[PDB]
Amino acid sequence: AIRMTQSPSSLSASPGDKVSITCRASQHINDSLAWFQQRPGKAPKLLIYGASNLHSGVPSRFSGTGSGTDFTLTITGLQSEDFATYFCQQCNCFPPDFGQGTRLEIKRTVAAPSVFIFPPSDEQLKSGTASVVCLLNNFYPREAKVQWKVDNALQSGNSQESVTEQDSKDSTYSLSSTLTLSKADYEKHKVYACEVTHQGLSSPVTKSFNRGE
Amino acid sequence: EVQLVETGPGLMKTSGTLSLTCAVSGDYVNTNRRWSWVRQAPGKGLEWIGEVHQSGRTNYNPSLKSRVTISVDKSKNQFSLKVDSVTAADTAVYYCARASPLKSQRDTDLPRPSISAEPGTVIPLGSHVTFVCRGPVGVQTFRLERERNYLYSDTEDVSQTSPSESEARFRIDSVNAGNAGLFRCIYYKSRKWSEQSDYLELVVKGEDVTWALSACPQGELPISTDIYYVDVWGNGTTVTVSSASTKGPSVFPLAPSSKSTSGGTAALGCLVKDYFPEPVTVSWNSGALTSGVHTFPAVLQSSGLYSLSSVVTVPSSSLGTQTYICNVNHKPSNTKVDKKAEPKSCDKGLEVLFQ
Repeated sequence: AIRMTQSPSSLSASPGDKVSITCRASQHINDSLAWFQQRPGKAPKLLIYGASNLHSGVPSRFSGTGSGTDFTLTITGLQSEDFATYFCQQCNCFPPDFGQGTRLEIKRTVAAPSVFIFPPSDEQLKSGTASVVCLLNNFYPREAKVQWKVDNALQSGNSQESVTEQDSKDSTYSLSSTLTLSKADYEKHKVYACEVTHQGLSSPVTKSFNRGE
Repeated sequence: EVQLVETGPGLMKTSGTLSLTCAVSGDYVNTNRRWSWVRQAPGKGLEWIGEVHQSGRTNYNPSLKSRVTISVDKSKNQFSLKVDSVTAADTAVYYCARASPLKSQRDTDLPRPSISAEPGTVIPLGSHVTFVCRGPVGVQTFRLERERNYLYSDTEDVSQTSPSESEARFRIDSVNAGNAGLFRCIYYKSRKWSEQSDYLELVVKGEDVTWALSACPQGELPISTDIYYVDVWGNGTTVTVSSASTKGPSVFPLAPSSKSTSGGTAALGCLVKDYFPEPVTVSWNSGALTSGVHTFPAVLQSSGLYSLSSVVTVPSSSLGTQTYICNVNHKPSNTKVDKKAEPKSCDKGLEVLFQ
């Protein structure tokens, strides 16, 4: 197959800025490339075909250039509907492979997360499992670090993360980290701590509790 | 104008034949398009499944060619995808698409024609191949030309397929070795000949011989000089495959450690855990609580079940002022559980756990 590599993987901007995304093919494809826009949850939509021709009905702020191996989609008048994910597709050879996509995110002033820790309910420990939850509230950007310490020991492999989408008004993110242990393992230790490192934070913030209190 | 809707199972069991159909509205499937299927795993991007051509030729991504089959039913204007023996990794949102030979909205009224082959451009010796020359409307003559040992053939049978296209067909019934080589179309209209089309090579395959001149990677010659772009996507249908069964969620409170050196604001949530069918609605106080809620995406654990959390942030003085109830309903089992989250009392002493 032909490998299409888009650049960058992610990108941050504000309404009004002009942005450009690159797609490089492994070999020459003679303009046989298309640009698609996919907003979160909805279905993809054609922007440009033949690497430079604007599809009917899509606004003229979008523009396609390039050929041979290098192509560029550029938006000039960024609006709120443009904040989506963009894909390139080669359409010359048999497997018309897509690019891995580039996500376009709203640029925002840095904001520190509000950190909270949640011990497992007594109703959950009846079933023999304990889940402790760490919440990071309304921070920007997403790059954040959560680490669990159980009696001062760094935990790995027993926690899963899940982060929201960029919120409609503040353009902020929220993260949830869940540490899941057996009731047997939860019994063995006392102090449960969640330690969060974020660029909006001068120093890492540690929230903790003692089991039983 | 054109609309494609996908229908299929919402939930399907592992190891079974997945079947989806696409209903086309506002266009006929027996036209010069390629009806395709494209797949998107949860948060992983686009993967192209395959396509079907007007001639009935299908093409599958060699990743799944073992398991995929695409077919068309012209009577009801639908086309279907069948993928066999599914892994859990086949869980995804599936899109049907219409790939069309879009052309630059340039118009010379004398644009360059295109040439295509049906069923394809590699034909076994003795089998048939058909060239389809296409150009603008009103074409009076179509000629198919062969480059080396130059011979040509005229045809004046030409059909309108739209108010802007016309096409003509040349059929070779039993291809031999001397039919292999380069082919192109040229049309006569408005008292003069047009530009020649680009070349399309037809290869003939024999017992141990391949008659080909000596473009794309390993093989897979193009079969038309027109590039087909997908200009119409359906909204997609999400299909989930899992070795599991419909199950109601367990709901647990996430209480803010009543006195926790808490400052101005407080947080508290509900943890919905181990529910199979994907959609669950979480509203707090049945709607009266709107600003400040954040409910997170589900996570697929190796349990085959999902779990998420929903959280609200509140004034830190709202301990006794308001009692918070989270309202989680799981329609696929119609399990409507509502649990009030409040902090644990420090009267009862020290909770001890062992064994």
